[PDB]
Order: sequence, then C-alpha cells, then structure tokens
Amino acid sequence: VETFAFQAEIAQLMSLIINTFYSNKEIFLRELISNSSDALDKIRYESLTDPSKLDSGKELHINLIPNKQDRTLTIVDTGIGMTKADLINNLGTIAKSGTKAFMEALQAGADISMIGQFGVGFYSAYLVAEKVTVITKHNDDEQYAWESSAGGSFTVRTDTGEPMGRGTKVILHLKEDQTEYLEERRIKEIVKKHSQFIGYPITLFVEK
Ligand SMILES: COc1ccc(-c2c(-c3cc(Cl)c(O)cc3O)noc2NC(=O)C(C)(C)C)cc1
Repeated sequence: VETFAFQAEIAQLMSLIINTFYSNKEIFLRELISNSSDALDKIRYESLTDPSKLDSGKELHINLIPNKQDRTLTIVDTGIGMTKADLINNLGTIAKSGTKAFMEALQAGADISMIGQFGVGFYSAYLVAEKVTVITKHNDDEQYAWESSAGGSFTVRTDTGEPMGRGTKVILHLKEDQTEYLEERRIKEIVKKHSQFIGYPITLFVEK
C-alpha cells in the first residue's frame, strides 16, 4: 500500500467541504453520477474507432447499491476507468486549477452546490462520507483501489478483490448521521431531482 499527500490546494478544498456548514448535502450523488456518465461517454466514443476496447465489457450502465449493514452507498459504472497515473498524478494536476477557481467563486458568493462547474465535484463525496474507496480498472492497466479519509493523504494499492472488467466503483462509507442516503425512497428522490436525464441506465438496487 502506497500513501500519498494531496496537493495542498486539494487538502484545503476537502477541509472546506468537511468543515463548512451546508445543509444541501444531497448534491454529492449528482456529482458522482455525472462523473460516471463522463467516463461512460469516453469509453463509448473510444469504442467507435477501436471496438476491441469493449472486450472488457459491452454494457454501459450505472448501479447504485446501498448496504445498511456496511453503512455504504456504492456507485458502480462500466466507464473508461482510471489508470494509476490518473489516480496519483494526472487528475490531481487538473484538480489544482479547478479547486482554485472554485475557492475564489465561493469567496465571491457561490455555494458548494456549484462545485461540478469547476471539475472537482468528486470531493463533494466528503459531505456525506467519512471514507471514500475508489476501485477502478482501465484497459491496459491493472485494477487499483484508491482510498482516503481526508486528513491530507490518500492511499493506492493494486486491488486483489473481485475483478471489475472495466470501470469505476465509488464506495462511500457514510458518516453516522448521513444514513438517509441508504434509503430507497431518498435515493430515488435525489436521482429524479438531479440526474433524470443521464444517458445510461441507472439501476437502484434494493436491500435484502
Ligand atoms: C471530472 O473528472 C473526472 C471524471 C470522471 C473520470 C473517470 C472515472 C470516474 C471517476 C469518478 Cl470520481 C467517479 O465517481 C466515476 C467515474 O467513472 N472513471 O474513469 C474515468 N476516466 C477518465 O475520465 C479519463 C478520461 C481520465 C480516463 C475521471 C475524471
């Protein structure tokens, strides 16, 4: 397991998200579904010029999986996935500029719900999760697990869990007071409100 420091700007963003009083936490789900949709758009487009990129799975979809025993909400997609370089280096570089712009916008009167306009909507996960685990598999790279409970660091390891084929699984370990996001009625409500027109099937699993 390798441990990395977030760039200072991203650590600062995460602290703001965790510390700021902001009741409209539900927007985290829209932001993660948006990311899934973007990743799905990417594999779809790439597959038009190289159909073999779908050898790792033809189905393009999003599953939402609540688990009350584990207190997790998992968002699974079959998008393009992220490479080790994406996880450690590339996406952080991009997130640095988006974060700066978002911070400045907040000072100017924007609110946390606008985070996705700055390309860093993922971090809104920390409105509801104490720990986020991201399992991801891109063609031509290995399956990795990224993980962070904030506090300025994240880890990456090669994942020896169940093989995903291709795509990304975001496992939200929910804060004790945010279990409403495990309720079918609540998730359905949020998806209808904010993600009604996403161009891939979203299946909300129910609990046993
Ligand atoms: C907004 O920035 C991103 C959105 C989605 C993804 C993504 C994701 C992804 C990321 C997150 Cl955080 C998520 O919640 C869902 C995803 O499918 N999986 O593969 C992905 N692959 C990439 O898009 C490229 C172009 C970099 C290879 C990465 C960055």
